[PDB]
Formats: sequence, C-alpha cells, structure tokens
Amino acid sequence: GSHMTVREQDRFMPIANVIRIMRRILPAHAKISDDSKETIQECVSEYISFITGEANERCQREQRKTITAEDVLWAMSKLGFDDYIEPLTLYLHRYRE
Amino acid sequence: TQFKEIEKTTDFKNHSLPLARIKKIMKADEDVRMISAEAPVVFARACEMFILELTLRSWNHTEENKRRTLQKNDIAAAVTRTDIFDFLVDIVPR
Ligand SMILES: [Ca+2]
Repeated sequence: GSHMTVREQDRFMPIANVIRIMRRILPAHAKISDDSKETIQECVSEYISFITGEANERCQREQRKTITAEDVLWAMSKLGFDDYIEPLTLYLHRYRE
Repeated sequence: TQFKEIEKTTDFKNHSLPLARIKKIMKADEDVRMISAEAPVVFARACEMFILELTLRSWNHTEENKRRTLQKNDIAAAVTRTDIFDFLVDIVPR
C-alpha cells in the first residue's frame, strides 16, 4: 500500500545548487527529468547521513562528543570512498592554512 | 574516478553548497551530539564530488540507451553497478 509524508526543504540541498553542479559534468544540451533532479537531491542527503553515522558510531565507541573533520575522512575511507580521500584531505589542509 | 580541482576566477569560495543546511542534515540523526565547524566544510566539497560522479555514471547509462535525457532508471543503473553506491539501492530501486 501507501501513506503520505512531508518532504521538508531544510532536509535537502537547494535544488538549484544541485542542478548547477549536475550540468557542469553533462553535455551542453543534455536534459534532466524532474524525477532525476529530486532523486539526486535525495541521494545527497542519504550520503551525508551514511557517512555521518559511520563517523558518529566510532565517536560513541571512543566516548567522544564531537565529530571532527578527521572522523569524516576516516569514515569515508572505511566505507570505501577511496577516490575521494586525497582531494578532500588537500582541500582540508589548505582550508586550515 | 579521477577528481580534480579547477582553480577559477568567478568562484567566490571553494564550495557552493550551504554549510548550514549540511549541518541540519547531519543533526537529524538524534544520536549526533556535537559537530566540529570543519566537518560541514569537508561535506560541502564531498557532496559536490558525489553529485558529479553519480550524475556521470547515470549519464553513461543514458548514452548507452541512445537518449539525451537523464532519467531515474539511469540513476538506478548507476547505483546497481557502483559498489560505493550500494547504500543507495533502497533510495533508487528503479
Ligand atoms: Ca568494491
């Protein structure tokens, strides 16, 4: 069967920012269906929750209260985002300079 | 996937996704107590990279089917093939 929910806008990235990124990697005259725009926007929030949960779980095991940038990169690596680590680490390191 | 940064006049910052909205999405897990101000900064670039890769892998499936419109079943195919996207299979079943 089915039931209703409310899709709260403050629980997703603004659609415009998401769409603008999508078009940077697509050919000029490529089209994106409305469902696709919503779906990508939902996947983004799931991606944050997935990585945050892995990082937060370790903090609880270590009796720490604050999720650090390092916990995020550790969790991304533990979950297999190997191609992501070096660009985010250099971006993090320059951010700190 | 080979990510690379494009240094570029016309960008105000090195990211374009709202840190405050990232923070609210992490806090919806009620087990999340405290978040360093640097963590959303990491996610703001990480989310851009994730959007680029998922869009590109979906578009590969689009082109394979001789279409010029990215459709939800293309996202579903990309999630099915890419091991690091397994966590999304319930979100995009087809
Ligand atoms: Ca694998």
